[PDB]
Amino acid sequence: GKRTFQPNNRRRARVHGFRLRMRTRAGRSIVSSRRRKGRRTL
Amino acid sequence: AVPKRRKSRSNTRSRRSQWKAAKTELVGVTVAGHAHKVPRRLLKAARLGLIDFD
Amino acid sequence: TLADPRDIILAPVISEKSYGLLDDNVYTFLVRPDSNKTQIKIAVEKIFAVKVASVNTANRQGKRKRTRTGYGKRKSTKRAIVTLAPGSRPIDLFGAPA
Amino acid sequence: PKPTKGPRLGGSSSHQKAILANLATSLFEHGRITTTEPKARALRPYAEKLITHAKKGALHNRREVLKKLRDKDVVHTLFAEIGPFFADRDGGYTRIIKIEARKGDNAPMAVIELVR
Amino acid sequence: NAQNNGGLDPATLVVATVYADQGPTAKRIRPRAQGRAFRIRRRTSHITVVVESRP
RNA sequence: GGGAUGAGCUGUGGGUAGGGGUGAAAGGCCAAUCAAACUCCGUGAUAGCUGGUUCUCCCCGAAAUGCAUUUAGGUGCAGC
RNA sequence: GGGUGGGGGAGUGAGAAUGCAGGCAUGAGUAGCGACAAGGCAAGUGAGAACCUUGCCCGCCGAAAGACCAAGGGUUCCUGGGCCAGGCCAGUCCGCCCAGGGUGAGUCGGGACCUAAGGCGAGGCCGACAGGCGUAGUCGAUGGACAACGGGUUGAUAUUC
Ligand SMILES: [Mg+2]
Ligand SMILES: [Mg+2]
Ligand SMILES: [Mg+2]
Ligand SMILES: [Mg+2]
Ligand SMILES: [Mg+2]
Ligand SMILES: [Mg+2]
Ligand SMILES: [Mg+2]
Ligand SMILES: [Mg+2]
Ligand SMILES: [Mg+2]
Ligand SMILES: [Mg+2]
Ligand SMILES: [Mg+2]
Ligand SMILES: [Mg+2]
Ligand SMILES: [Mg+2]
Ligand SMILES: [Mg+2]
Ligand SMILES: [Mg+2]
Ligand SMILES: [Mg+2]
Ligand SMILES: [Mg+2]
Ligand SMILES: [Mg+2]
Ligand SMILES: [Mg+2]
Ligand SMILES: [Mg+2]
Ligand SMILES: [Mg+2]
Ligand SMILES: [Mg+2]
Ligand SMILES: [Mg+2]
Ligand SMILES: [Mg+2]
Ligand SMILES: [Mg+2]
Ligand SMILES: [Mg+2]
Ligand SMILES: [Mg+2]
Ligand SMILES: [Mg+2]
Ligand SMILES: [Mg+2]
Ligand SMILES: [Mg+2]
Ligand SMILES: [Mg+2]
Ligand SMILES: [Mg+2]
Ligand SMILES: [Mg+2]
Repeated sequence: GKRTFQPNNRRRARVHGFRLRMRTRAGRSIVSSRRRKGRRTL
Repeated sequence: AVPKRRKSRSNTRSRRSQWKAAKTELVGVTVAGHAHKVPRRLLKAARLGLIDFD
Repeated sequence: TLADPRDIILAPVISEKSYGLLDDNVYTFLVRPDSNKTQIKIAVEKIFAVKVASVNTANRQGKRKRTRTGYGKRKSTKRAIVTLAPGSRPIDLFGAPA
Repeated sequence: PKPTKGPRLGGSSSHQKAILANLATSLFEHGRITTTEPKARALRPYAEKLITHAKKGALHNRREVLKKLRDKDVVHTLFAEIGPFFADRDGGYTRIIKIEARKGDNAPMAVIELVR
Repeated sequence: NAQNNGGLDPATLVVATVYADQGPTAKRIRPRAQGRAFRIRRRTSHITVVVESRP
């Protein structure tokens, strides 16, 4: 009866965080496009 | 089973009108000089002062 | 440019627990949230001209409150609980007699 | 007494035993109890039989009462006061009076008490 | 109101007209089996009474 | 009901990514989706197919056949 | 803010698309109100009590339904108020709403110490570009090394005072 989402803050950061997004040009474009859209969180 | 059709106004109202409260009958009581009315089944309690007339 | 010890200490803490510790001669201050224990101890000694036995600190997060539809947060604070050396002059807070 | 016809009080019958014993203890301790009408109607003969044992008042009767009741203070007061008080009455030691129902579930209420 | 504002006699008062109209309805959600969500209505009423004095 | 010192179970941390992975192999699993995930874009994809297409009156008023067709529930020309 | 007339222009007319949005019916005062541990009495409070408080009975768990952590949550903790939303009923109660308060470490759990799998990777090699891989190095506990016990106290902290 285990469900798909098992929260873990360290893993969430290491898999989706700012320093990971900025390590590749695809992630840099993702951050830039979220900035362009105007999101609060990148 | 699901309702095949919605009931007409007349048919809904015929069944809806039969849902009603029954009215209890009230008798007079004189307690502490004052007159009240209680259901007949509460006469003893009224005379012994166990009924709170608010 | 120049550093003043009075920029580290912001205000005293006025509460029932604080008043209970005044009887023990222990004082509670709100300090700037990036200072450390040694810095606070040096600043207190310089300002109030008193010997300091030890300084204890604790951070406290701000409370979330909702006003119209969305939450808002208060500021986080850092408190410093200062106990004086056994036989030093009391600190006059000038309005906190307890 | 005559067994309940239909579902017992408070769920099972092991619960009905305890309910009746507790109601009897409270009734003998205070002289007057307010509860739902079915509980009082079920309590009436149950309490009257204990009063009869107390009226007889021998050691065997006291043991037989202690079979059902567990409060020794109430057993003592029943064998010292309620028995001798009812020594001259042949049954009908309790009385049930109906009361206004209660909010929440509209349960009919009644009070049960000893005659004097 | 009849006795105070109108200066009428309380023993002569009879409930002439009375009715209950609908008020605004608040809407809630009850979760049901298998990801279903059903709606729950909280209804209110407006109750109007007209007493009148007559022999 | 089966295993329960083992080819065991489990926590924490890590790795393999879509014609790719992983698979004591069932086309199983890869975030409730898998004989090729998901999101955005090409993009208002295309559909000889199904459905829908909104006020009025006056005049006239059919066809469901022939030929051809990767054609036969489509279309072109003739007929009306 | 409109009428009439000569002209001009249309997002110009809906009953149907298992059309879209909103409001509202029918089913209907119907099903259901979430474990098979179980409640009761007396007194209190209060406008209002089956459910709140106190006391006493009764019953249930007890390799948990008790007591501590980690992860996760984020103020849900305490005090004083509140009672039209919420709580599958009511509620004077509340993990709900408002204000204020509350978390004290040389020794506990981490860093400032060490490294594993793995990651990044100065130069470098390779690759039309994009980039791939990797040396030195540097990160990375779930492991190694390293100093505190007993009692008391608050409404709320305690191997911390
Ligand atoms: Mg400056
Ligand atoms: Mg200390
Ligand atoms: Mg600390
Ligand atoms: Mg709040
Ligand atoms: Mg039978
Ligand atoms: Mg039942
Ligand atoms: Mg048994
Ligand atoms: Mg679910
Ligand atoms: Mg991983
Ligand atoms: Mg097959
Ligand atoms: Mg799946
Ligand atoms: Mg694919
Ligand atoms: Mg394909
Ligand atoms: Mg195109
Ligand atoms: Mg014609
Ligand atoms: Mg007009
Ligand atoms: Mg014009
Ligand atoms: Mg239109
Ligand atoms: Mg319409
Ligand atoms: Mg329609
Ligand atoms: Mg029916
Ligand atoms: Mg039912
Ligand atoms: Mg329940
Ligand atoms: Mg009471
Ligand atoms: Mg609380
Ligand atoms: Mg309420
Ligand atoms: Mg309610
Ligand atoms: Mg380089
Ligand atoms: Mg590399
Ligand atoms: Mg390395
Ligand atoms: Mg390290
Ligand atoms: Mg460790
Ligand atoms: Mg505690």
